[PDB]
Amino acid sequence: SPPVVDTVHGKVLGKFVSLEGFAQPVAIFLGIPFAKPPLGPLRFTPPQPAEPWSFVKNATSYPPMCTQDPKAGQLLSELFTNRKENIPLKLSEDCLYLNIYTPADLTKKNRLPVMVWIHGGGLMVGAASTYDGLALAAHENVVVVTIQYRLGIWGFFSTGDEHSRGNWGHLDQVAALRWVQDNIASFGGNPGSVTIFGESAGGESVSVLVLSPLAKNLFHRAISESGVALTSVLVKKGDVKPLAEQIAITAGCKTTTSAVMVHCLRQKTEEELLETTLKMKFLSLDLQGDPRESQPLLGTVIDGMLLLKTPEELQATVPYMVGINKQEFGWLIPMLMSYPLEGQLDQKTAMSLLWKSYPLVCIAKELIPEATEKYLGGTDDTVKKKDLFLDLIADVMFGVPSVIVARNHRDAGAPTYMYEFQYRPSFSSDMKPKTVIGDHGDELFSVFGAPFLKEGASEEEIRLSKMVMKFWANFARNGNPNGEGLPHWPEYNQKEGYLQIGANTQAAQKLKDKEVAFWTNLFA
Amino acid sequence: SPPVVDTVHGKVLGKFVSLEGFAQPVAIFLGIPFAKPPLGPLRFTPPQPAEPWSFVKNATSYPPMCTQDPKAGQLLSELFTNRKENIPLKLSEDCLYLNIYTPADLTKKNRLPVMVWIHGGGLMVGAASTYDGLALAAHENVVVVTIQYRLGIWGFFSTGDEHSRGNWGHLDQVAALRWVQDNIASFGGNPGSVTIFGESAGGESVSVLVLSPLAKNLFHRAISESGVALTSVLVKKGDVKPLAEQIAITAGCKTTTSAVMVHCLRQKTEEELLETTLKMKFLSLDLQGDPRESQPLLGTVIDGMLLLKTPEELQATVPYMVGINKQEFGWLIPMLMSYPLEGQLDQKTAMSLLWKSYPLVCIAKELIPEATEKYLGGTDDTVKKKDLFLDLIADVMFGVPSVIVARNHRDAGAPTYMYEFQYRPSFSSDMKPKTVIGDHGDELFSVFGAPFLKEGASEEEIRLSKMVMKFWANFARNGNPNGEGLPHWPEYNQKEGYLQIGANTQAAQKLKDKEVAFWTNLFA
Amino acid sequence: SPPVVDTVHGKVLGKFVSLEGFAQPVAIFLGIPFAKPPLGPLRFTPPQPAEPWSFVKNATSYPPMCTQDPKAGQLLSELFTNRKENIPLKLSEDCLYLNIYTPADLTKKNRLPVMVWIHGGGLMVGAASTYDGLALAAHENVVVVTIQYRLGIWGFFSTGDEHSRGNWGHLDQVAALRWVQDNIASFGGNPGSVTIFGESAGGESVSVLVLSPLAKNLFHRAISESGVALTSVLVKKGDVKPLAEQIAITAGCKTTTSAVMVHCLRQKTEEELLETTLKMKFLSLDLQGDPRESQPLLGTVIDGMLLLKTPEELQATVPYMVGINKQEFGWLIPMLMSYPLEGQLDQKTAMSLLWKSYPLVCIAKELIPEATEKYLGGTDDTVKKKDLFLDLIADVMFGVPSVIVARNHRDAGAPTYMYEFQYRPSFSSDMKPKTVIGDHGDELFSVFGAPFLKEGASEEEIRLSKMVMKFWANFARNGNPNGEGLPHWPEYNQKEGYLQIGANTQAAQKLKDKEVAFWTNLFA
Ligand SMILES: *[C@@H]1O[C@H](CO)[C@@H](O)[C@H](O)[C@H]1NC(C)=O
Ligand SMILES: *[C@@H]1O[C@H](CO)[C@@H](O)[C@H](O)[C@H]1NC(C)=O
Ligand SMILES: *[C@@H]1O[C@H](CO)[C@@H](O)[C@H](O)[C@H]1NC(C)=O
Repeated sequence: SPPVVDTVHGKVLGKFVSLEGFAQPVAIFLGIPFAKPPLGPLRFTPPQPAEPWSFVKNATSYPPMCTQDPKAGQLLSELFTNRKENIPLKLSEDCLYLNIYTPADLTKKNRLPVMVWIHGGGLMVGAASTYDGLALAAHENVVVVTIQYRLGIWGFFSTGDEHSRGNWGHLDQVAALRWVQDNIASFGGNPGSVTIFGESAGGESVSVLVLSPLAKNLFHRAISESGVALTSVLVKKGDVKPLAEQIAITAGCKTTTSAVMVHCLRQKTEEELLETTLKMKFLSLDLQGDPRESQPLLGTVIDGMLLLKTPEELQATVPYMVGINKQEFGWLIPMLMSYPLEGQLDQKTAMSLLWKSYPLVCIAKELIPEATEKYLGGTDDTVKKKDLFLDLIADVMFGVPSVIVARNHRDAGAPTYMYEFQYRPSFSSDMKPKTVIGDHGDELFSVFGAPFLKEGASEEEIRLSKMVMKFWANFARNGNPNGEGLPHWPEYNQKEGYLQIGANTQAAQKLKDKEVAFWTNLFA
Repeated sequence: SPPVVDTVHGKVLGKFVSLEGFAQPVAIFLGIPFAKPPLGPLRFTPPQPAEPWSFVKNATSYPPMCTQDPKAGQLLSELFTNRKENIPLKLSEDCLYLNIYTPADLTKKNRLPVMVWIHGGGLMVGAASTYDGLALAAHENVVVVTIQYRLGIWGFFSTGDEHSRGNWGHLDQVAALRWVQDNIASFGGNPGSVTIFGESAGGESVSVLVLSPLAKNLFHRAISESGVALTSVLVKKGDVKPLAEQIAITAGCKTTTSAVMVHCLRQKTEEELLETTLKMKFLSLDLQGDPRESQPLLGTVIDGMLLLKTPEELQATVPYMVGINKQEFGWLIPMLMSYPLEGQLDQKTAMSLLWKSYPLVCIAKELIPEATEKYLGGTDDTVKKKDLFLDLIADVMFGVPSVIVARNHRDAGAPTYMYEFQYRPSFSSDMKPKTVIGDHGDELFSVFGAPFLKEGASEEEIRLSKMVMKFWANFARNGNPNGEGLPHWPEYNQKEGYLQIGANTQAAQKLKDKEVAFWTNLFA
Repeated sequence: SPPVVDTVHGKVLGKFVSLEGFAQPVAIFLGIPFAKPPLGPLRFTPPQPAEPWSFVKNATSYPPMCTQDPKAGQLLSELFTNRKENIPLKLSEDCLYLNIYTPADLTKKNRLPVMVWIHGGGLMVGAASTYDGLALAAHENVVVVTIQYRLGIWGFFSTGDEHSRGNWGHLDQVAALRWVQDNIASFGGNPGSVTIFGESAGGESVSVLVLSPLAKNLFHRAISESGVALTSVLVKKGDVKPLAEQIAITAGCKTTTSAVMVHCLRQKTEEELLETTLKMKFLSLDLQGDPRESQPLLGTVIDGMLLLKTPEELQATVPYMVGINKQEFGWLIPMLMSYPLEGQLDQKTAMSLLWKSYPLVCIAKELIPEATEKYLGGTDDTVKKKDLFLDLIADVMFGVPSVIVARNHRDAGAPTYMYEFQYRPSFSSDMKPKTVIGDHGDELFSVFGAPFLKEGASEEEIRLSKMVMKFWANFARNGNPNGEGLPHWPEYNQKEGYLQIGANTQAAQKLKDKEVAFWTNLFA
């Protein structure tokens, strides 16, 4: 008979699922609410606690994903899911749910390390249910929790003042971690041992939670995969009013005051707000006009409740793993953003492209020829220059900020680890050219045990996933990924040792060292 | 000058009305609020206390009745009113009011027994103001309180979970009883002595209040006239989600989650919700398709706040009077539901009709020929078979559940009385054929003293009302209807004595005994 | 390969279907348009010709039925369909289509008699596709055409003046007959030989077409089954303004002038107009208030284009067959109208019921006791009195008007035939009691060959259908139903011979003779 667990708010019923090679089934619970649905007047306000229920709640069907572009959403889900078949999800504003995969013995009080996954998707798209926790939970004996949080307008609308501070989706992430603290023990999890992990906007979310006083003591280790808060495209600093005014005008609202914009947006239906989103054309490199106006998405702001100062100002202490992939801009991102690419580049085109990429990389027009010349100037081949140009964007968006974050964290005295992931999963899209290796998202298939759920993995890819899961879980359990029978992974100290993970797994030193000196010198 | 009374929330002004034969006038107060109007976000939530007022509130005009089909509402009001002329009422969502008839001396502190009336109308229609308390109050010296409660979608919409538990109209009934506890003393009533009474959906409401921990100690005696909670068409058990989804779809709302349905219904106007009600065609026997889909009304659910388990589960202690009429299905009900009836019935037609009557009687198709044969098999006359067929439905809906309720109540040690009312009031509709005697609703004219308010009563009908009022009020005052100069009414003990009331009033024994054995044996 | 026919407006493709016992298949064409869809500004205006099409139109799926109550519509369709399974239809304003069943040899120029069927349903509900023409077409070798026409508000909204004259659904019937004149030859039909036939509102439609100068020469014989125009509930005389004002108010329109009501109704969506229909509660005997206000449906008016004077005024010449069934009010009609019926009746209840039946029978209150006493006064049995009461309504609505129409038609010199149909089809509803014989609609199963399409007919019922089809078709072909091997059917001359059809088929004389003398004497 199926597993039934008592939680503070009432009982929940899930399901037992087996995995070849494990004699104990995993108990799976889908669509557990962790907050009141943020509808009606709750739109653009902090999450409220869920109301209790009097009878058993069924937690056996996937929850809706937060409102978002359903085509971009479905497409990102197919690209990143570790399951055999993608699970088609419904859209809704009622999306504050989490899913739990627990291999514990639910009769006997276990206290397994808890890993709370935060999905990516630029804070605009994405879903928890894309990520099946079964393989990680069963192989490594940890409770996997996948969470959702408000996206896009619903998640990040900000007037830059007290009428709509912003960061609703981050406060959701915080409320899901409070829920874990209060309830995970009934699922066989140790609330005394919670690791947050996430990729891309999810990695940026981990990073913001590492910086935020609201999240202090709701987790004990942190992992950012390909995304941190510092200097990110996902962080909006200075005056955010002009974006709020455009969103309100696009929705047909007056812009007379902040409170007027918020109240009027609060009267719109889900559909009207989705139509507004559609008209703003987020997540597309805008090729027309002055690149300084282009507005690629909504994001984190400095709201004064979750974040008090800019990441850079705070910079000036849990174990923290910060990693990046070898080709962060190799394919997936330029292809989701409609980057204009022949697959070759002369220097002048490269400059115009970089200038157009201003909202992604923020390089002043005066500095464009220098920057371009630095990355492209060593070679003749316009095919290579194209590669070197993709390298440049990757380093600015991901490689440099991640290494700057890791160094500041190390210097503040906390345990720090870094990796650079370099592997071509056999689960890549068929449209992805062979030469792309360690694209954005490539490490998800290892971390989530896709070789144990999907067909066709090579022997090497199977062993790669076992090793990455074991490092991840050893880090969840001990704040140090090392253990018997694994390559040594050095702590990121003054030597800046890091692990190269993938096709040939080995320790190395000084990740992005010369890049960080170059960009830092350039911007200051 | 008119009577003015102080209540917790402020002063109220009513009116003195005289009745031929009493030298003291009765003070009447119409349209006293007992809760905040349940509008806007208060829709589908528990009643809130009324806000206080600073100056005298006028309580001299009838309140609106709860939103409902205005034609079915007006028609039921004319059929059941004990007044000379029916009072045309306005519809509104703002309908949480009660009316008070007090014969007390408002200068001198009286403490009269209080009888709180709960109207019927299938939880879909009905109004307090239909029932004029003047004659009962004056003849028997009791404070009569008629209350309203939310009806239909407004009153009973349930998603089967915490987002819209349901039973809003019952919580209203509870809030009106709290109001009585706190305020009735200023009207000359004893809050230490409150009897609830009601007919049909009103009798079912009394019964639910008898079972509910929320109503404990808000009343001291109970009367159910023709309706109890156990096995009722008015009680919806198991999964109530499919009905909620139909109502939401009919209203043009998405059904993605419970909270989504509730929020969207909360945005509809009163008119849109009335149009939805109209499109669902409640209170009409659906003659097309599979009778197991037919959905005749909304109703009580097991919501976990008012009711914790099914009546049957609880079954497994105030004085309680449970009664039924001789022909519960003789006319009024089949005529309000458009029952298809020639006034004669062969056995095969009877079976098809019973199968179509599934939402009223819930008899499985395999058991239909047995059940039909049991009631119709002793006779040739298809006119009689038609009578016997009406008997069968009455016994299933009213006679058996009432006797099962009374027996369980007796066995739990509480004082229990039963009656079977058999009289043809001269206030029956002109369209009601002569041979119908003790139809559903026939006892209301006695209980409410219609011979003292309307013209044309026979001497016997006049004496019948005096006697019934006196039994009712003796029961309100003592928890035992007996007194000097009345026929003896035996307590319902192991002998199952009950009173036959009407054309020849006398004690008898074993009401519906062989029927209860038959149906119980049949269903188990 | 399937049959393809050229019509004035373009080619149409249908399908071959076989019937056991005929070696030639019948060609069936479903959903042929005969007018422009009456949408947008075409609402409440005369039908316009269909626009031509350039490529083959597929005529192999049932068309939508006109907008109407979908539950009452579906229920009437199941009750009256001659097919094995009822075909669920879509609702739409775009409903001006006809269906054709032709047994002709489409290569070889045939010219078969054409029978154009007009469905009933009180001018409020009904559909062409309910009636499968296959069996009649194949057995009798005629082209069967089933037509649709606008219903309810769409079909009959009238301001009583030139801004919305009314009778839109009748003008539709006329336009379908023009289409037949112009196109039927391509389907193997003789446009020189078109018989109109219809039942109930369909029989009333035939009758109106017999009276109308707009329909002169568009048909050559006529059959009315259970419904004529004279004195009908379906004919609205005098001032029709008050009904138009109620419909406009119910729809939320101002009533300042006729043109204002029409323009505002023309802005409403299909759904809003269906909601208005639902709120007026048509086709239900209204049991409350003064029966002279009750408004049971929309109908034919004297619009000045289709009808110039009242039927009675015109009364003061194609072969015409006028028939009625033995128990026109026995079951189906009182059961669709929620007639309040115990199945027995004392005289005073009978009077109140008759007075309530005013919109059906129009008997002044002063004349009620006389009328009632005339039909019920010969007997004691309240079961019989109930039968005799049903007889009275039937005679007033159907038997007397039909015989008055037939006599006037005879006296004007045209060939006239009458029948009274008395049979209990085995295809009756299971809820229909055994004793009802020749109910309203019972003859449709014979006329449409239901014993050849549905299971279970007795040998007698099979022979009854063959005989009725053959009389109907002999009448279509010759204007005289007689032929070799059939019972003799006398022409309705001064002797008033008519055919009793059913359980024992024989000539008789003087149908409803004493009834016509009684009611005529009563009303004048
Ligand atoms: C829970 O809901 C699922 C739908 O996903 C259903 O199949 C199942 O019967 C439900 N379980 C219980 C115990 O009601
Ligand atoms: C109370 O209102 C009624 C309307 O029902 C009115 O006739 C009366 O004047 C009012 N009484 C006072 C004291 O204002
Ligand atoms: C006509 O439409 C029907 C749908 O009812 C379809 O099955 C058929 O293929 C169509 N015929 C042609 C010739 O396109």
